[PDB]
Amino acid sequence: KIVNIGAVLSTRKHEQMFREAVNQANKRHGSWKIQLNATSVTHKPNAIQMALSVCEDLISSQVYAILVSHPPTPNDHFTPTPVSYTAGFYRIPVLGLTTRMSIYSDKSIHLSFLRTVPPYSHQSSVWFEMMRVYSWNHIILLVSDDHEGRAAQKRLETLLEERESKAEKVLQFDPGTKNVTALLMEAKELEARVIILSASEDDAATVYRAAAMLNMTGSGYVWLVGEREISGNALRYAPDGILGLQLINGKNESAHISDAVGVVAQAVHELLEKENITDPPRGCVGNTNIWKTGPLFKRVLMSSKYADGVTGRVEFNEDGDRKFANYSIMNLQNRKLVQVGIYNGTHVIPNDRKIIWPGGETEKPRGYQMSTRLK
Amino acid sequence: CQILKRIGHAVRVGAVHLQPRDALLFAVDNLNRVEGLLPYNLSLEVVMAIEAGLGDLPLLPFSSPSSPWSSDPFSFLQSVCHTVVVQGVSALLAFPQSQGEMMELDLVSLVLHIPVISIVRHEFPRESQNPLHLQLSLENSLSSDADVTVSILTMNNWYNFSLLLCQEDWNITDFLLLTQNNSKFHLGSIINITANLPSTQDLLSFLQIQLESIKNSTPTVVMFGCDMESIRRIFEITTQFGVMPPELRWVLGDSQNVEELRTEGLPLGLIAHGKTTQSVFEHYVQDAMELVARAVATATMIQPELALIPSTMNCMEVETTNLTSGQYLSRFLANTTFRGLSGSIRVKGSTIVSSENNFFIWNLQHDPMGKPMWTRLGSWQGGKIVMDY
Repeated sequence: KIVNIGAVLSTRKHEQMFREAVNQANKRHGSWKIQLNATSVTHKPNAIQMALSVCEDLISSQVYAILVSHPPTPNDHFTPTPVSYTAGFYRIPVLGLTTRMSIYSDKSIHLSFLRTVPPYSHQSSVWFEMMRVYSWNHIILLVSDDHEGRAAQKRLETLLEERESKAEKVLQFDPGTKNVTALLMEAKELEARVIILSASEDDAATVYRAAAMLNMTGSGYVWLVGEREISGNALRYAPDGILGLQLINGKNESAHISDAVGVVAQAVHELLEKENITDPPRGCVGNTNIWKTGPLFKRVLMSSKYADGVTGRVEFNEDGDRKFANYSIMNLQNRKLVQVGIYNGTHVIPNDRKIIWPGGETEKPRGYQMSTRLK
Repeated sequence: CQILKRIGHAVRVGAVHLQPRDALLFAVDNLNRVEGLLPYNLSLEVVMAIEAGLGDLPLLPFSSPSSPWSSDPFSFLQSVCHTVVVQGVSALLAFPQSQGEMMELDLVSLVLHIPVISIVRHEFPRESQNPLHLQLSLENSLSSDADVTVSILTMNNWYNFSLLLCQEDWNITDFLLLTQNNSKFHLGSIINITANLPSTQDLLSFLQIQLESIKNSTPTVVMFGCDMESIRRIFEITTQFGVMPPELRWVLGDSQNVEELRTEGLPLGLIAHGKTTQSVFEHYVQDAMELVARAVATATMIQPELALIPSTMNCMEVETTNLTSGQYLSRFLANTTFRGLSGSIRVKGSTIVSSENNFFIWNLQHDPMGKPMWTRLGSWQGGKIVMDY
């Protein structure tokens, strides 16, 4: 039998690294009846033209699994979308190394797909403990009108409902907003000064610009943001000591490809040992029916767990959401982010370096404002 | 005026067969003979894009061995695009007999920027999310038929129910899933009528034992995958020992044809369910043509200029248009839903054309002459059942 691992990557360096990893997988694996083949698909700069290229190359070659690469643009869900659409329901799951979008996790479209990295909402499951550890009896949330933002808000609400907390108020912002100071006006009415918001740099930049003039970044006020707005154009007016979160190994495309190849090497050996081991469908249009090996292949693939790759502790399961990933917390100090906290994906293990609250406060802020004007 | 004169005040629909002319002609005649189907006095016409070259339509029967289709799809796509441009077909109707043919039709529709609806006998796993191409399945999901039977469980208030299977390989998964949806109903003993019994005395004894067991357990019984002869034999065996209504309620969980549902030999008060009519490919073609005409009329009511003239004026040159005529028609088609000849056709997931067939439920009760006869209890559409009386 011939086993081919098609991959859609950008630049010749990624293709060469993938080919080298595929070649080394054959030597690192004891299988002798299974050969490793390397295929490179350049990122076509056309959504319509990608389908024909994928069908005539990936589908025709009958390769096993398709690798997706991050789009060259800073934020564009086009490169992984064609990969997930061309070979979505054809019993050929597609692996995305940097699929951090929270929308593509409900399995409504392109069911046979997996995420090699946790989404932005996934860190929310670790944020609640980060909120639980640092007191934070009452906090205020702001979610933009985005699918990823809505999913993150739902995950945070589910996490908070364990302790029966309504998170005070959650302001429904919108993407592309340039002036949310008036909407933030109702935020000043809330006694709690903890702001938890997960949006793009465009939506966060306006809020950051409006807060400083509103004196909302002073002592006793805590602003919490995600990794998407941690870096980018939103950091121009970000107050110092902003409690942001970052994910370790966030740009190790070669390491992710190597880990995927290592997982596939064992997956192929596991799959080629049972009855009804049908070959992958052949041809772009030659196939006229769904593959016989359907859910069994996906179940076998989503069951491996070993100490492989730089990240290690690969336990991909459930709908395909990564878990137990290293998180680096860096606080902006004079427009410079220095990693001061390390979370092993289970509990916070911050370094000995101290943390200063926004606006020039070294003490731990309190999110309570009593002595209100009772009427 | 200008749009009607340019397009001839007629709407053309393309028909391409990979390997239905009478059905298409009947659909066109039905659409044209009905007033109000299209606005601005638009008449429906059908244009066939066959593999043959350009030429006058000859009324001579030609019998020659057609060669297999070439492996190159570029020539076929170019020919289809040229035919669409020449005929100005708003929608191209495909008849793919395989998933590869359906994918080729979808690719042709995407290249030509026109909506293509492909008729398929059975639904297939579609991975493409392009809204331009749609697939209409002639055969609906079997669970919907069970949804009729479960409708009885949702209308007859028979919490205690039993299932009788004349075959071991019956697809009772749909019926079980439908019954387990509501907690009001309950599932009783399962009756399996094995066909391997050599002696009829043993079968009669087993039937009597099952009837005695289910008399004090469930007042309603549903037959799943029971043939007409098998159901008649079971009813006769039950009536031999005196097991008749209203001691137990008899329901046909499987599809039952009206023609073959003979009144004689059935117990009084028995309940049967069946399709309103035999949904032939002609009925599906007529429903698809009616939906296409309605979508074209809706598009012309807002943008007659774009609806009349397709935006794909070049078979090789593609224009970067944010909203084309094909997308404009596809939006209306996804927003289109009507009660067709083969059933209520609607759009699910913006990519599936689902034709929910109206299931008629009838009860074998007293007729005007006093003999047993099938009285239509009611009709169910989309899972909602309304009694006739």
